[PDB]
Amino acid sequence: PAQWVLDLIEASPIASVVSDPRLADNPLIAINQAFTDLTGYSEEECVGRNCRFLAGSGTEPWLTDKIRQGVREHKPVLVEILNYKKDGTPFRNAVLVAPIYDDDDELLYFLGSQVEVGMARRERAAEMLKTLSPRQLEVTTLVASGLRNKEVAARLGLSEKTVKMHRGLVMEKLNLKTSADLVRIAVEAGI
Ligand SMILES: Cc1cc2nc3c(=O)[nH]c(=O)nc-3n(C[C@H](O)[C@H](O)[C@H](O)COP(=O)(O)O)c2cc1C
Repeated sequence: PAQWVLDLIEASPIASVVSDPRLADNPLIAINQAFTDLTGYSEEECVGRNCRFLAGSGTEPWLTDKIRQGVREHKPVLVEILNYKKDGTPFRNAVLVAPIYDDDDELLYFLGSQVEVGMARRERAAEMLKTLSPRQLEVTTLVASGLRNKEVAARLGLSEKTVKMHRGLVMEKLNLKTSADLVRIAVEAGI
């Protein structure tokens, strides 16, 4: 588990995981404490496994199916799917799954975040984004969609350092500690 992997998720209070698509079946390579407190699954019993172990009998296949669609298109997707905790108790999981890049902006990975639940988080995220300047929104929209800093820059007619500066600016504006969290807020708002 690279340092950045754990920097990215362990800093988030929301149940979060990271998978590696260059491993067969795109298994998880890390989870944070909140995931364990949500599901009851310890990391030893998650890492190396595809996150489908949260799926069960009532899991609506059409929702599972847009997740796999978002994974293969490399696009963020957010659904409220029926999952099952460790004790077997079913729960409504507002699950985000989004393409994310490592520290070197080289390799693609997948970030998942899970919250037990709705439109309230949506309205919330919308209020947070409303405090950002027009340019910070541009940057936020583009990062959330998966792109690299290099790529976001290319789309705004910017340098990679300027974008970095802007991100740091939104991270402190929104009082966030990890990018995982910013991603989820953008997708929640539809931005
Ligand atoms: C990072 C990540 C997190 C995921 N989290 C969940 C989840 O919390 N709940 C869920 O039902 N599926 C989640 N998925 C997708 C499941 O693995 C999905 O059921 C599986 O990819 C489809 O299995 P199949 O198409 O081989 O039948 C996640 C996928 C990724 C990449």
